[PDB]
Amino acid sequence: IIQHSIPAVELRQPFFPTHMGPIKLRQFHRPPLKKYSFGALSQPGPHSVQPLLKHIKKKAKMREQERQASGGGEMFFMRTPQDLTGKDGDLILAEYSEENGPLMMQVGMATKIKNYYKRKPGKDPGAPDCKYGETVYCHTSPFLGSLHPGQLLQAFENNLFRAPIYLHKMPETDFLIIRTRQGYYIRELVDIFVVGQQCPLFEVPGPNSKRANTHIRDFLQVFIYRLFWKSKDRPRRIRMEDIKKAFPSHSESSIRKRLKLCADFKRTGMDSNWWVLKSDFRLPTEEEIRAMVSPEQCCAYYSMIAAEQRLKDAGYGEKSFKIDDEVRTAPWNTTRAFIAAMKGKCLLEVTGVADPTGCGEGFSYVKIPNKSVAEHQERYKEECQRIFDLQNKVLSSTEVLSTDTD
Amino acid sequence: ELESQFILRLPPEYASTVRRAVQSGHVNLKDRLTIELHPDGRHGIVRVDRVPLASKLVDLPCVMESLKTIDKKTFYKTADICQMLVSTVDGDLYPPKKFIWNHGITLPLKNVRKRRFRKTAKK
Repeated sequence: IIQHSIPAVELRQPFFPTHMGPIKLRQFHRPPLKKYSFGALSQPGPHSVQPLLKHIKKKAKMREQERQASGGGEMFFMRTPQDLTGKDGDLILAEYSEENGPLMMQVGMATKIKNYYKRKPGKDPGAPDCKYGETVYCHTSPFLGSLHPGQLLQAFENNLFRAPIYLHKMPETDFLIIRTRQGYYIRELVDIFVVGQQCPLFEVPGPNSKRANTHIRDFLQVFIYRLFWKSKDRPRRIRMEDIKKAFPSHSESSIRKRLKLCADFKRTGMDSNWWVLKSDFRLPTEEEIRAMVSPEQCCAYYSMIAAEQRLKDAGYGEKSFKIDDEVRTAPWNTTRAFIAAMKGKCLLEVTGVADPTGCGEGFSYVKIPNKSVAEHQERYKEECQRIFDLQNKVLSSTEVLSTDTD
Repeated sequence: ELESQFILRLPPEYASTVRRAVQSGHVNLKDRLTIELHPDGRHGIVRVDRVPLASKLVDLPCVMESLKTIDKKTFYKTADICQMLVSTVDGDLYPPKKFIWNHGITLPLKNVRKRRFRKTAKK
């Protein structure tokens, strides 16, 4: 059970962008430092980097007191955008080995760490302890390969994906800088996980699929309801211009569709007119709005449009998505293939063009039929096992390489 | 607005000085460590106890997330990190592709771009 932060659950901006142009899609999950137009750090010259130690201790203390003040047990702390800052709480880094994994979290979403352990035969004294995560004793593997007896494997686990992770040490040279309009802050950060290839648990839709089109529609609908809720006017009213600015690729006519059932156009002598909430229309509750569209569904959709943009950039037209190698790497194909195989509907290529590492240390998620048929499945498991073990060994290794001069 | 986060990398001698300061938590860290970014958005100067280090903002190959936690079991994403400010002991403080970093932060992602990233096929 995953409980996201309130800003994420509410699909607030900027945590959940309403629109992304080509540039943003290319930079998806890699935001570049952009200059500020105003505020302290818009100014030239040196700026102080501030310590956070007193602040970190204080917030931990305040949070624990709030915990004891009601009057123990479990509390949920991620209620406001302010609670999501890197400025307090314990922090880890996670570095993703896939250049563009099929699903990624937005800021404000939650994930668990699970410590998968397989018992040694006979008298097992229990799993080793880890600094992070909750131990899970598993007789069957949640991955493509099987755990060996006595093997502990850490992993990220959420509704988008499961992925093995490997704990490493941050280099002694490195610090985390947090940057706001107001100043820089610095934190020590020692724990950094390498993330291995994802096992997708959520299916990414194809471009212009019914699923994709239903999603943008519903997301637009949610944004609209939230606009009415934000309005302080009685009767509530919103401006077309504000919707168009958030959804610049929607025609005014398609936006009028979403508005015709809940609102009335009020014309004024000025090129700004209002849509006023109908007096017999009951605005959906917070709880009902949340049920309309989940953060996971937004993540699936984002994955599609970003991939679609990268494909266009590489010369692959919409008619391409009998199929080109590059199109096989698309998240709508890889997630579909992996999930089908998880349900026993087919097997996976494993060795193939969709291996995200390009060098045999990752899996190619491409459907092959279940179609000597005990040898067919034993060969699939053997190959899965080999790559599974290879990935764990390479990504957990502390060996120092050796810059490639090419 | 989303919080911006990035990695600061210092030469080891300077990193040691700064780490002790972070750990002591003293307020004067704000004077002892400053960052200046030049108008080009790529070069800058980091100052440790007034000593200027030539610095360059580089683009990391792997997406990196910072995640915060209270109980060490459930984690919340606070940011995407994709850039590093690299300070060196030599170099032009005011300099008149070279900003693409080839390695991940962690050991196994050495040479990630060249060795461990499937490359895109055009057309």
